[PDB]
Amino acid sequence: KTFTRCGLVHELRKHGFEENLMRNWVCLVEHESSRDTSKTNTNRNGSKDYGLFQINDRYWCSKGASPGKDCNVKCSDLLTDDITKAAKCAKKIYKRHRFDAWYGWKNHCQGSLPDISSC
Repeated sequence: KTFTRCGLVHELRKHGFEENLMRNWVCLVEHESSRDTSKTNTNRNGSKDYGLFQINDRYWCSKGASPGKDCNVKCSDLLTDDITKAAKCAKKIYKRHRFDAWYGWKNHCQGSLPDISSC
């Protein structure tokens, strides 16, 4: 599933993301997955990033059939249209690393942020 900019903002609010941090989250997501819940990316070290928030293989979700890693979730559960599991995990990564955990944010969202006044 691919969200429109405001569709994404709508879902994010629905999952309790801080309203004053919204422009950043939108910037992060648009730069990490283009608001696509099914995007996967394979990195050099052999790890994969899953879904909307491009959550990683090594540290946050398990590729197994059993939930695991720091988010205690199966990576496949982060490729669904429903983002509640991905959202809880993204909030857990943020709570620990702020926005620095995301490459896309780090070097694309330092300057100007998306206009979400229409949402």
